[PDB]
Order: sequence, then C-alpha cells, then structure tokens
Amino acid sequence: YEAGVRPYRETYYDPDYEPKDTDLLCAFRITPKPGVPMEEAAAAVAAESSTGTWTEVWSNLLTDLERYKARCYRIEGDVAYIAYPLDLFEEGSIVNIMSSIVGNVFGFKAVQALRLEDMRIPVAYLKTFPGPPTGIQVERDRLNKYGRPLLGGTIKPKLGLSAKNYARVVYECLRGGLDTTKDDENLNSQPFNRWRDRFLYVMEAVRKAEAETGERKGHWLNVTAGSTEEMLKRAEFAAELGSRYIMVDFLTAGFAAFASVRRRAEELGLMLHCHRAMHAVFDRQPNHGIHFRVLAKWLRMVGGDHVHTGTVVGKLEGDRAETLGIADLLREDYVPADPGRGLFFDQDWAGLKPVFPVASGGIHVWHVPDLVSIFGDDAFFLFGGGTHGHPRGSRAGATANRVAVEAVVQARNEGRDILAEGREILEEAARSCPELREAMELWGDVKF
Amino acid sequence: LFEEGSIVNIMSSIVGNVFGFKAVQALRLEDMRIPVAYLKTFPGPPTGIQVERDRLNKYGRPLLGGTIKPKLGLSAKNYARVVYECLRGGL
Amino acid sequence: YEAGVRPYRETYYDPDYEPKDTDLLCAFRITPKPGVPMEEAAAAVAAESSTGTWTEVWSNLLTDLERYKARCYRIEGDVAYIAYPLDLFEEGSIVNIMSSIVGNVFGFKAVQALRLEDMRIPVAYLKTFPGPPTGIQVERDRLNKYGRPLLGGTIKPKLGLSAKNYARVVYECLRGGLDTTKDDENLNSQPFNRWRDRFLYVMEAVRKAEAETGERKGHWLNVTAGSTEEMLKRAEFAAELGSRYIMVDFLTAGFAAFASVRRRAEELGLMLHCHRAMHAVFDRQPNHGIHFRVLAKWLRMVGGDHVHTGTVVGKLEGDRAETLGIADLLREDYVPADPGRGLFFDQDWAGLKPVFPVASGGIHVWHVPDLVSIFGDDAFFLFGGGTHGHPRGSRAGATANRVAVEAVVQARNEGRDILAEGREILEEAARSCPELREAMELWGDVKFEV
Amino acid sequence: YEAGVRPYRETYYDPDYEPKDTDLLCAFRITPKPGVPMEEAAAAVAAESSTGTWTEVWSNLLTDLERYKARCYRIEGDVAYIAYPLDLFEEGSIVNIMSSIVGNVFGFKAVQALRLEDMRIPVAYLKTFPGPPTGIQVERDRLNKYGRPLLGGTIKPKLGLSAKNYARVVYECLRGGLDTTKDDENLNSQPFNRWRDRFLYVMEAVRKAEAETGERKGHWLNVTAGSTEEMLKRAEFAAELGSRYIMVDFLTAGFAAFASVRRRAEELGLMLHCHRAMHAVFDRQPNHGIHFRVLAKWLRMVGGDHVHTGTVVGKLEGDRAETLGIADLLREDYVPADPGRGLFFDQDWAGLKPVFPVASGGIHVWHVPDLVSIFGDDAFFLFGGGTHGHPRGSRAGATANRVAVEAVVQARNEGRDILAEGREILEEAARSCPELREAMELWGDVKF
Ligand SMILES: O=C(O)[C@@](O)(COP(=O)(O)O)[C@H](O)[C@H](O)COP(=O)(O)O
Ligand SMILES: O=C(O)[C@@](O)(COP(=O)(O)O)[C@H](O)[C@H](O)COP(=O)(O)O
Ligand SMILES: O=C(O)[C@@](O)(COP(=O)(O)O)[C@H](O)[C@H](O)COP(=O)(O)O
Ligand SMILES: [Mg+2]
Ligand SMILES: [Mg+2]
Ligand SMILES: [Mg+2]
Repeated sequence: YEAGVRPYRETYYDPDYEPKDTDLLCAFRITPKPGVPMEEAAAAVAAESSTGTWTEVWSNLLTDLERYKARCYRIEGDVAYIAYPLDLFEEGSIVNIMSSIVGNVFGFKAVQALRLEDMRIPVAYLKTFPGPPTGIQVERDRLNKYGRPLLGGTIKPKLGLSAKNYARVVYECLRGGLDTTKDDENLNSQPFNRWRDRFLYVMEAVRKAEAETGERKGHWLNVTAGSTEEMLKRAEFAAELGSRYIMVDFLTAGFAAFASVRRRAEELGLMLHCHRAMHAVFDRQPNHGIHFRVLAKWLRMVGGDHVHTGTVVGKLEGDRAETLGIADLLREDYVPADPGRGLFFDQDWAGLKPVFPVASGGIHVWHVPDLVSIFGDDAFFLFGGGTHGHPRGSRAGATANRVAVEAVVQARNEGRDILAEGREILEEAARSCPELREAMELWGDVKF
Repeated sequence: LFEEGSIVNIMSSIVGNVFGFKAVQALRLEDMRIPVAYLKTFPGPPTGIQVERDRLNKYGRPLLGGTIKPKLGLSAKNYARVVYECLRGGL
Repeated sequence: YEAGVRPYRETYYDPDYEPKDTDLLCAFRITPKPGVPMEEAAAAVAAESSTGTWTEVWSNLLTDLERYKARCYRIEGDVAYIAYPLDLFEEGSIVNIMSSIVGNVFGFKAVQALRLEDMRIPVAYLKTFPGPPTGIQVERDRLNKYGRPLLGGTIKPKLGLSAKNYARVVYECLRGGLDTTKDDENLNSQPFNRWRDRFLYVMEAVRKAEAETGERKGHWLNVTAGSTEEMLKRAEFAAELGSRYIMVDFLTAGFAAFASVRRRAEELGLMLHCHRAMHAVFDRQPNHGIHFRVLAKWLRMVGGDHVHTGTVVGKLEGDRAETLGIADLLREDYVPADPGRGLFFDQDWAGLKPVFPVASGGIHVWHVPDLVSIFGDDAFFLFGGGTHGHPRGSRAGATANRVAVEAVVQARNEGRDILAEGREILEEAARSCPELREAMELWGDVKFEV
Repeated sequence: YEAGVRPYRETYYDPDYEPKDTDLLCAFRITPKPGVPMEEAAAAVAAESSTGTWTEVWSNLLTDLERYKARCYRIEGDVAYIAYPLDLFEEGSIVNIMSSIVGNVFGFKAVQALRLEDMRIPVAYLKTFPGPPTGIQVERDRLNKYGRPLLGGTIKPKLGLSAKNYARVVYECLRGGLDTTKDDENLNSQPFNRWRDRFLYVMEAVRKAEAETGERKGHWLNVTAGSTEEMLKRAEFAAELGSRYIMVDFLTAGFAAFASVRRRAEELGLMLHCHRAMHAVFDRQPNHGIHFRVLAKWLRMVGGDHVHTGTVVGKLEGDRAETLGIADLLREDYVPADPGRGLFFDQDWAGLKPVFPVASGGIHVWHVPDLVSIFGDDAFFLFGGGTHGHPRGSRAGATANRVAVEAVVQARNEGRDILAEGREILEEAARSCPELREAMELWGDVKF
C-alpha cells in the first residue's frame, strides 16, 4: 500500500485491453479542462464510474481491482471507449446502470464537458430484462390494423378543457379516422380536469366512436402522477374501464416507477405508451449530456410498447440519420454499428420484443410523404394541431390525415417514388377528399 | 395548472418539451418561485435538521461522514470492516 | 418570565394588525358577562382558541408566540374580528378547525353568549382539501338533465314502512316525474325496515321507473350508521347494486367519518348527498352558535355533492337574503363580501367543484315561483308531503310538482316576471295538467310566515 | 285516505299514554311561536322526530302508525314528555338517536326555541351498546393508584411548542408529581409540531419520569384527525410505542368515528380519554340546545374511559347541582330522578362500566378543597396553567398541586371539614412545602 495521489491513467487507461462479449461498453465524447491530457480525462471517467476515487486507499488490497475495474481501452480523437465488467451491475436495473455510468462523472473539474453517445448492452445482461410486454406484432393483432402507419394525435389545448369537452374532442378525432388519441404529457389530475372524470368520459367517447366507425380505437390515458402508488391506482382504473392503453412519462416519473408500472401494465392486459418528456434537457446539445439513442435502449429494456422518436421535419429538433438509427434500435433484432447514423456498437437484442416508433410535433399533411419515406409502415404518426387546427375542426382534420397516409402508402406499394411525386400523390387524393384539399391549403406555407 | 403534491407534474410542464424546439437553440431553467398555496400540498422532510441532531445527540459542529472505498468490489465482510474502522476512528 | 394572571387584552388584542392573505379570519358576535369589556372578551376568545390560557406560563419563552398567536384586530359594536396564522391548522382537517375555533371558547364564564357568523378560509389552506367528488356539472351529465331545477322528495311516513311498501312509494314518485327520491334522515337500519332489504327493493323500483319513463333516475340511500366501518360497508353494497347515489347525515355522523365516506364514494363512483340533520341545534339562535354559512363552507371543503340549504318559505326557518349568500358560497368560484346577506369576508374557492343547494321542507306547488326566483336552475326542490299528500297519491303529486317547475322555468325564459305572474303561470299550466289543478286546490290556503 | 293538512295534536298528543319500560323517553323544554298552543308545539316535535310530516299522506295506510309513532304523553308548564317505541331505533347507534331526536325538530317556525333536557335510555336498548372498555376500577389497577383523585394537566402554550420542548414540559410535570399530562384539544398535527415527532418525544419523557419517581405515569396523546383512518393510524402508533392512553375529541371528530376509535382502542389495550370540545356550542343556553347530561349518557354508552365534566369553580361555566348529577350518571349503576339536579328520569345502566369524571379549566391550589368535596376520589383534576404558571416552573407547580390534593384527602380521612378548614389545611401543608406556599401566594386573589 503506497498512499498518495496518482494519475488516473496509471490504473484506468489500458489500450491493450480486448473487450469481452460480456462487458458493457460506453462511448464518451470528452472535452477536457485545458491542460488535462485526453488520456487522463478518459481514465478519470472510467475510474470514478467503477472502482476508483481521487487518492489511493488501503482497502484496495482487500479486493481484486483487476477483476472489477472499468478500463478506457481506446481513444479516437475526443471519443473514449470504456469497458465495464459484467459483475459491476445489478441484474435487471436500469437505475443501477445510470448510477455508475452517469452518476458523478459529468461534474468533475478535470472534464469540462462530457456526452455519452452510445452503449453496448451485452447479451448476458440483456437476459435479465423483460423488454416490452406487447410489441409491434401483437399490437397490430389487438388493433386489427396492418400494412400502414397508425394514426394518432394529442388533444389540444394542452390544459384547460373540462372532462366533458375534452372527451368531445376525442370522439370527433376518432370518429373522423384517427386510430388513437392521447392526453398531453402534462395533463395528469388538475382542478379543471380530474383524472377519474377524464377516464370515464373518454372511454365512453372511445366506445361510441368504435361502434359508429366499425374500427377498433384507443386512447392513451396518462397515469403519470407524483408517486408510484398513485400511478398504479390510475392504471388499475383504466383497465377496469376497458381501456386498451395507458401512457406514462417515463423520464419525469423516473425509471424505478416506470418499471413498476410496466410490470402492472402486463398483469392488467394494458399496452403501454411512453412519452419522453424532459429528454431534451440532456440530449439536445452535442457537447454535454446523454444522446437519446441511449435512452431508447434503456426504454426497450424495461419495456415500453411505444416511445416518441421525433419527426425530423416537425417543430422539434431531430437529425435524419440519427433518427433512422434510433428506429432500427427500437424495431430490429440486431443492429450493426454505423458511424453514418451515430451507432458506435453492434447491438444484439437477445430476442426482446420490438417497440413502435412514434413521430409527433408540428406535422401536417404535407409531411406525410417524408414521414412514410423515413419510417415505413411500423410507426405512429401523431397530428395534434394538425387535426384540431383544420378549418372545419377535428373530425375533418382526422379524415384529411388518414386519407393522406393511405394515399402515400398505396403509392409506395405500387412502386412510385413517393418523395419525387409527393405533391402529385396528395393532389390526386384531394380530388376525392374535400377535407384533405382544405388542409393542404391552410398549411401550404408552414415550414420548419 | 398544477397537480397538488406532484413534483412529477411540475417537471412535465416546465421542462417537458420546451427544451427541444428548433426555434430555441438552448434553454436553461435558472430558478422557480414555488407559491405558498402550492407548497402546502407537499410534506417536506420527514426528520429535519433539529430532530436529527436530537436523534444523533450531536450539537455545535458539522457532522463527519465518508464513502466506503473502493466504490465496488469489496465483499460484504470486508466492506463492514472498513465501516467499523472509520466509525471507531471518529466519523 | 413574570408569573401571575394578566388580562387577555394585553397580548391578544392588536387593533393595528393587518390581516395576511394566508390568515384564517373569523367574525364573532360576543355577549360579554356584564362588567367585562368587549375588548377583554374578544381577546379571551382569541387567546383560548389559539395559544393562551388563564395565567402566564414559563413555557411561553420556549416558543415564538408572536408568530403563532391569534389576534383580535377590529371591534365594531358586538362584532369581533380575529385572525389566525395559517400554521396553526392541520392540513385538510375540518375537525382541527372546529377544535380550535369552537373548541372551548363558547363555555367561558366571562363570555355569556358567542356566535360565529362567518369565516375567511385562505387559498393556501383550501388547497389542502379535495372538495366535492362529483360537482354540479358532472352530475348533470351523469343524469342527462339540463336547464331546470331537479325534482326530489322524501319518502313518507318517515318510519314504519316495510322495505317492500317503501319501494312501492319510490316507484310511484319516480314514475310520476320526480328525478330522485330519498330515505329520511332518521331511517338507517331498523327492525321494521333493514338496510339490506331496503337497498335491494328500492334499486329494483328505480330500474323499473327508468325503463318505463325513459329518463335516468336515482334514489338517495341513507348509509348513516353508528360507526364508520358500518357506513362504508353500506356504501359498498349500494355501489354493488348500481346506485348512482348514497346519502349521509354529515353532522350527526360527524366530520371525521364524513371525510371517510366522501373518500370511499369517489373510489366507488358514487354521488354523495349530504343531510344537515342537527344543524338547527346550534345555527338557529342569533346570540349563540354557528351560522349555517360557516357549516356550508366546511361542507364544500370536505366535499359533498349536495347540501340542504332551507326553503325560506317552507315549514323550517330560513332568511331569504342569507340563503342567497349561502347559495353563492356553494356554487360560485368567488364570492365577494356583502353586508346585506351577512357575508363578512370575500371567499375565494381556489378551483374547488361546486355543490348543489337542496330546498326541502313543507313546500308545495304554490311555492314554486318563489323557489325558482331564489335558487335559479342549479338546485334540487324536494316535495315529500307535497307529493304523497296529493289527493290522488304519489304518482299524481310527482307529476304536479314536475309540471309546475317546468312551467315556471318556461315563463321565466320567456321573459315573464314569475313572482308578479306566479299564480297566472300556475293556473295556465293547470288547464292542461289535472294533477296540478288539484294540488293547487288542496294546499292553496296552507302558508308559512316568512 | 283524507287528503289535506291536519293539526299535529290530533295524532301525536296522547295525555292518556302510559310509558313502557322499553320506550325511550325525552324531556323537552319548548318555547312555541306566539299563538301556537303548547300541545300543538309538543305534538309537532313528536311527529317530526318519528313518523309524521306536514300533511296527510296516502302511505300512512300502508303502515301501523299506532305501533310506531312517538307520543307526547305529559306536559308540565313548558316541559313536554315524549315517548318513542323501542323499534324506532337502530341497535347500538348513537348516530341514529341523534338523527331522530335532534335531527330537524329544532328548526321549525312553529317552535321558536327548543332544549332537550334529559333522556331515559331503556334497558332493552342499552344492551346493544358496549360501554367503556376499561372503567374506573380496571384503570386504577393498571395505574396502581388508589385512595385519592388523580392528577393531570394540559401542556401550555396550547400551540407553538416544538416536539422537543413539548416533551420537556411533560417531563417536568410528571417528574414533579402529576400522574398524567395531555395534548391540548386543538393540538393534532401541525407544521410546528407533527404528531409522529410528538408521540416519540413524549413517550421517552414518560418512561424517564416513570423511572426516576418509581410511580406509573401516562400521557394522553391526541389522535384527533380529519378522517377515521388517520385517527386509527395514530392510535396504532401510540400503542406500538407502549402508551397507556390515547385521547379523542369525540364531538368534533363525531360519534361515528368515535365508535370506530373506541373499538380499536380496546383491541389495542389502550385507555381512552374523551375531550368534549364543541359541547358548549349546543349545551350552554337554557332556552335552546342539548343539555350536557344527554351527551354524557351517550358518551358512556359508546364507551369513553374518561370525559370532562367541568369544575364549577373554574374559568368555564358549570352548575354545582347539575354537575353532581352528571357524575352519578357517569359512575353509578343506577341513578334515580332528582328535580334538584335536573335529572328528569331514573336511569338504569344495565351493568355497563363507569366513566372517570375529569375536572379541568382555570383551577389552582385554592380550589382543591371544593374539587375533592364535589367529586370525591374517583376523578381527575387537571392543572394546566395552574402547573406551568408556578413562579418556579412546571416541576415546582406539579409538586404544589400533588401536595395540596394529598393534604386535603388526608384531612378528610381524619374527619376534618375540608371546606370550613380548607385554608387552614393548605396553610399547614405549605409550612413544609415551599412550592405550595408560593402557589397560594401567587393566585390567592384569582377567583371566578
Ligand atoms: O406536447 C406536444 O407538443 C405534443 O403533444 C405535440 O402536439 P402537436 O401534435 O400539436 O404538435 C407532443 O407531446 C410532442 O410532439 C412531443 O414531442 P416528442 O415527440 O419529440 O417527444
Ligand atoms: O324530514 C323532513 O322533514 C324532510 O324529509 C322534509 O319532509 P317534507 O318534504 O314532507 O316536508 C327533510 O329532511 C327536511 O326538509 C330537512 O330539513 P332542511 O332541509 O331544512 O335541513
Ligand atoms: O384548553 C383548555 O382550556 C384546557 O386545556 C384547560 O387548560 P388550563 O388547565 O390551563 O385551564 C382544557 O381543554 C379545558 O379545561 C377544557 O374545558 P372542559 O374541561 O370544560 O371541557
Ligand atoms: Mg404533448
Ligand atoms: Mg327528512
Ligand atoms: Mg385544552
């Protein structure tokens, strides 16, 4: 035992290390404090997210640090690759992953900025997680909807509507062609609209629209609440009322409560929509934070049936290439590494069910060719303002959006170039659909 | 606009989506004034500083603690041996 | 520390204090013992309802009495205004409010009579209460009834009917046009009519009436009982049978058990009717007690869907101007002070749901013009004797009262002065409704003062 | 069936009726509206508290009103006696008694003022009530205290003390000679003193004083709360901490919740102190309300172990003769009617256990001779201000009060007249008790 402070790289930088198939790997983009070499910064991140601290400790001799320490094994420019032994992690706990990988290392004086770009989850650790309870294929069977993207939309105004008026908007949307509707992420239980009231009114509107159209419908009832117990109570009630879906803000509620709700959702027969409120607080900036592709891996592991992924073309930020990679991570059994899409590692999903991507935010009929081109059939397209903002209201707006999606789907199956011929496809459909003609006219000038 | 007693609801509105808009390149929430009428729907700490000092019977100084190291890798038995030495020594 | 007895006035009278928006305020009408000045009596009430006792105590120095004491901050004649800091009260407990405000101060030798006239509940404290489970607007959607007062009535005789005969009366009333019917406040479970039998027979009567009229119907099944556990058991059974409503005597059962029943009603999806039995024991006399407007505020805070407010014109006492104020306290988002109605403070309701006023007691068809003029549309009018006492029985009586209310409402919406033209509006309807004509003939000479 | 309004007197006034042993009887003092004969006003009370309403109903023919109606069978000046058949009441429910007897009859225009003076509870109905769970004799055995009144006191200031300072006052009081101490009626759980903290701090003080004095001690922890469930939760916690007592405001909490708390108390082995907060809102005025002796009967039926009865000589109102009757009602097996004490009926108690009277409110050492003379040994005397207001604090004050009571009990047992020689008895004890001397000097001029 030699007391005193030693540089982190002496023990935690090992560019000769060859990662094992059981290791958990991380890709960190590091911005060191000026004067701190890149190797010392990367080693500090590895040390203080595994086994080390700022000075040597006599208790190091009571353990086999060679077995348990993480190691930065490769540095490519400002990107550091770090490997973590399988034994460092608690089985089935995303919370534990976060507490090591992003626990303290983002606040060190020696590392000015730090962003976790990707993470390789090893198969041996994935087997301790359940994944989604329903999955794309079973959900299409439960809805009896095949061969196209599914239609949805957030009820607006976000807040302020009574339960009665809120449910009237739901009825109008579903009656007009939307497959689903949803509560806004911030609509929980408030003085103007208490959750029990909303749940009762809405399911009556869902049943009515379902009877009148002859198509199956659902509404994503938000159970997000201040405690795990209250969320479970709201899920139990939605199931009692015969709802197909519930909704949870998995990041604001948090991963521990999220896991509790996901377990209860499967026991009640509910499908689980996951809203990513708060994600942009730490996945927006390229120099610091956690990229959403990491959050999307954690989401699939705990087990959401959908998660929002961005629209690329809408009102919220999202890169086309990164979004395409995120969609594969959510839907495929195996995703090869792809630098062109920001995927730093191959990801085997070990038989876990796939998650529905969900595109929402500032989109309207003119975006439908782009969206089909980006996502294909296996996705939800959500039209909030794009439905209720129609000159003739939600019902007319729902019809315009549903017809647009089916026109572009039919064109693709016929082999046409849906981007090169996008407007032509929408104009042919508008000739037999007055509601689509009016939507194209109102928003023809709205671009982001 | 807010659900009584729910921090989760506050976050869902205030930091829900507004950090990812194309029109706003960066955004930082600096402070927040919680009104008294809303605070009263929250319980606050279960113990509190004064009751805790009574339970510890320690007054008139900062209190001493420390994180067991190495972070990970110690057996349960060796972990508790480190604990004992620290507490026996004055922490 | 200086031991010994000091006048309450020295510490608990502060005419310079400016109430805070978080303070709870009371208006007391005080009748001091002769020889005791008003200021000393008012300070005694403030002292012994907050922090003080009859002599100085060394332990006053272990706390900041400046922060917690109540203060009488204004006196006008025999009215005393007292302010209580927000931190003196337990969140969400009417029981605690009463324990301080009306706990011991009504029994002091130095204060010969005491009446609490009004109370200002601050917004910061209201937010700790849930309010009504359903509320007027949700309830109208659950019933599918709009644009008129709702019709009800107590089943008579109060006691003695078998469960089977009890339900037969219910059926006749609902079949004849009443929207609801109710158990008498004193009908709980008795040898001549046990609660399980009554609930079963009655719900069968309600379903038959709904099917024959094509209108939604309800009955207010009284779950009042000797213990909280028994009341909850009876509520569970009412929900199992599909009842839309339950009923509780919130004062005789008490506020603690009332809170328990209100919570379970929301969980069960039941609407909660509240009967104010016992209120007159302490809200009647002008010199001593608690004015009903305070009880109504507490009622809305705990959360009842309806509460009886009186009729003004019926067999039970009630003042018109005071009732108008009470009706606003139950239904409106904000009620400004109004000395003419006895509203001593502005009352903000902080988004709590509203409560249905219920007018009941010794009323009949001739009172309908006055009832509509007083309450408007958002109210229940209950006719017990006024229904079963009809010459041809309950079904005919229910038809007569229903038609009367719909005619007075129509005439009002047509712009007529229903008070100046009340008799004419009723006589016009009678020409097309034999039941109403005969009800008007029977009770035309039955009047109560006002 | 003859429709129309009839005078209440025709059916509900019967001066030839003989009350049965199974009838519940009431004595009402009635102030009719000017112009309403006394017989009509009494008939109206009988009718609208049993079976009648304001007009004849066809459904009367479906019922045997002769079997079930109440009847005014006697009028003596402005006092009306009314008999109610046993079958009108629900077994074991004070709530049902109130809903009939005092439900609506106090608010009729025809009766300008109404006061219920006394009530004869028949033995056949009493057998459906459990009565106190402990009782005076069992309680004295649990405390191991005999041959004197018991000492208590409310902690002061009423509100504002932290839990720590609160338990310090408790410790001084018990260490000084008080048998018990109690929370104020309005101390429940508040931001300055939460109930969990208070229960923990106080029980530590109780055990500490118990060990230093060698006598058994107790504190009346207030479980009064806004809902039945919360009160039961607090009672469970008191029992878990090994408390001998809990306390409930049985009127502000309400009788239904009171019954719930009484049942749980017996199951938990707790003795139940009952505070009568709010009683003066309806029992103070002689023209309108309910006399406390009625509430005292209902209290013993549900089963409180103590209840406050007033001091007569203190700061709160109370008539001596009426107080002597109320104590007999609470303690004796059978109480015969007595016009000099306001007892309108004989009351058989059917074997129910007796209740401890509790005298409290503005009393000090000079009142002890009167209190012993009034109540005898089986009572609590509570000194709040009379303890903490001592020139030298709570321990000194508790000593002065304990010494005074034992000096007076000692003089009585020797055959001295404790009232004629009260001053001499206290002065003799003060010669050897400086704490008593200082209390006598401090409060010698304080009289009510
Ligand atoms: O709150 C909103 O703005 C939305 O309801 C969109 O409403 P419109 O349909 O009216 O735009 C969605 O929650 C966002 O799209 C979420 O963003 P993301 O999908 O990127 O998490
Ligand atoms: O018991 C009764 O007398 C009633 O059923 C009325 O019967 P009628 O309809 O036959 O008069 C009601 O409970 C009273 O109106 C309550 O008084 P309030 O509404 O003033 O609390
Ligand atoms: O709050 C109070 O005033 C007391 O704590 C007395 O304190 P002191 O001992 O300082 O007077 C008691 O609650 C009253 O005696 C109750 O009145 P009753 O016994 O008549 O119900
Ligand atoms: Mg949204
Ligand atoms: Mg009634
Ligand atoms: Mg007290």
